[PDB]
Amino acid sequence: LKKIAESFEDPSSIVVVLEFILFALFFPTEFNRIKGDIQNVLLLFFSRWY
Amino acid sequence: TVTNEFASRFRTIVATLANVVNERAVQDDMQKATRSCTKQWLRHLETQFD
Repeated sequence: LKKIAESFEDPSSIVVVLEFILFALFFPTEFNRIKGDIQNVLLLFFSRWY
Repeated sequence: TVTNEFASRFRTIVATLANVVNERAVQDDMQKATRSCTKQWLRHLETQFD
């Protein structure tokens, strides 16, 4: 991955995530090699939201 | 690895408290403009002190 450092502070920062799902669909496989460095972020994100 | 226990603690502290600030505020019927701007502020250091 290319280091998407973004604290999920603003409830309007969902954008970074939209970035992933759209991309995961648009390039299911490339995204698959990087499922692993992406989860760090979802976790950074899931942490605060849930 | 991942997060802390210290920053993670402050995170639930800001909330329990914030939740508390919420009751007092809805209590003294206040504009949602500031309930939010301020809750937003309270929120910046949850992550900010992370």
